[PDB]
Amino acid sequence: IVMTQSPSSLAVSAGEKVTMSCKSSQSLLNSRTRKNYLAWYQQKPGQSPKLLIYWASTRESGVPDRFTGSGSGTDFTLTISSVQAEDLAVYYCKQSNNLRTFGGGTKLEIKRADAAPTVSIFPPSSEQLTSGGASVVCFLNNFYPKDINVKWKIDGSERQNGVLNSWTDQDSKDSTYSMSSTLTLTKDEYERHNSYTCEATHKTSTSPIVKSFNR
Amino acid sequence: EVMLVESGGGLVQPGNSLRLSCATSGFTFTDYYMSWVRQPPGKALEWLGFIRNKAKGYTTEYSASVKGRFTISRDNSQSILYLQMNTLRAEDSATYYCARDISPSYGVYYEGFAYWGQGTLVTVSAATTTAPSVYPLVPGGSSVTLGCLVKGYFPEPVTVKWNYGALSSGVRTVSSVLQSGFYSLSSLVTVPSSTWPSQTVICNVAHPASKTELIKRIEPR
Ligand SMILES: C=CCO[C@]1(C(=O)O)C[C@@H](O)[C@@H](O)[C@@H]([C@H](O)CO[C@]2(C(=O)O)C[C@@H](O)[C@@H](O)[C@@H]([C@H](O)CO)O2)O1
Ligand SMILES: [Mg+2]
Repeated sequence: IVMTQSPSSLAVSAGEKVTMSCKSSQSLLNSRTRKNYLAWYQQKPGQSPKLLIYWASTRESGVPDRFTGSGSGTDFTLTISSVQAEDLAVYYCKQSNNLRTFGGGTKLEIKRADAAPTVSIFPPSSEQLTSGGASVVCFLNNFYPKDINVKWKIDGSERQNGVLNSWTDQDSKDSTYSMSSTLTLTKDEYERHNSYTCEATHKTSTSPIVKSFNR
Repeated sequence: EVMLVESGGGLVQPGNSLRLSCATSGFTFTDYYMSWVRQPPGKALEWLGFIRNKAKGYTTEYSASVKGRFTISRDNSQSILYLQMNTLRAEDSATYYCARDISPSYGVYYEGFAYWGQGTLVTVSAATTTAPSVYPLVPGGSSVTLGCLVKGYFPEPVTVKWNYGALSSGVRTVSSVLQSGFYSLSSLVTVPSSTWPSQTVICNVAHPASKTELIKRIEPR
């Protein structure tokens, strides 16, 4: 049997209602037990899946009223009456009328008010320099939306090479992101210059935020 | 307390074979179907196959995708479920879960997976298992942001704690990034300026693929 979900992802504000679709190629209705063999699972980042709804509409011990599974035959729907911060997760539907098959999943994201990053810069550690390594890290903490740009400057010249950016998952408590921008050089490349700068550009302001240090 | 624990994960050479285990307790093992599920990084879940309860004869059934490749068996005396993986390749790189399926013959019966294991990551590569090096991140206010920079490890994953789990608020772990065959990530914590450096601050980096735990105390410059 083929399982298919929609949407692949969506973003709503806290207090907003939401709807996720699940569709199968063959009726999941068992004539012998008179029940639809479809379950909904919730999976938060870095965790295992947790069962929310089974037999299409029966809620599992401990799961809030807000969640409401409906459907019959081949068309099903998970429905959150009102989303809050906890709901950050991908939601999977699973048929078990003929063996088992999972859907593709719906990622649930949250829209919130704009927030500005708190920018920290970090010179390389001693033990890293002792091993001939020099990594400079710019940390952008607790911002939204997720899109943000960081420019690096060495002594007044925009560096571009040896730079790797990485984001977190949307925070489960205030729904923000944090990101790190790393400039990786060798101890020689690093002792070659003195001024190290990173500038964070975000919709929150026209002029970027600056953090610098001198070797 | 129902418990499921996957084991065996790590780095496997392409073309080779691997066996996973799943220790259980807290329930009558033989009463339940056991299912295996997998999940490639940032991908959907995939059911692989199951093995039935005693009443049904302990028979096996697999998914189209892994018929002839993956095998399920169970030791009923030690209450352990097994998964045998042969001729592994890249597309097999994923997190493998064991899950407690249905028990239609005795007790409470409903269609769903009530309990999942924590998962064990398998990555299929020819590269080298190399534990991570951990460097501190410290400032050059009323609060101060610290963190640990983790580079040069393989395969995934690594887990980062602080004060052995006691410090859990203000913690931000960024995703991993892959470059030159090696991964790297940095985890940061924020605390009141009174808590540091006057008090102790440690991060606990764990890399299961090498059975390694590194600890790094955060000291001033
Ligand atoms: C008709 C097929 C099987 O019937 C038996 C059996 O022969 O073992 C006996 C029936 O009385 C009943 O116990 C079914 C059992 O419900 C089958 O359960 C599964 C299965 O493959 O074992 C698994 C269930 O989750 C569900 O997928 C059903 C499916 O709805 C078909 O019944 O199959 O076993
Ligand atoms: Mg059979």
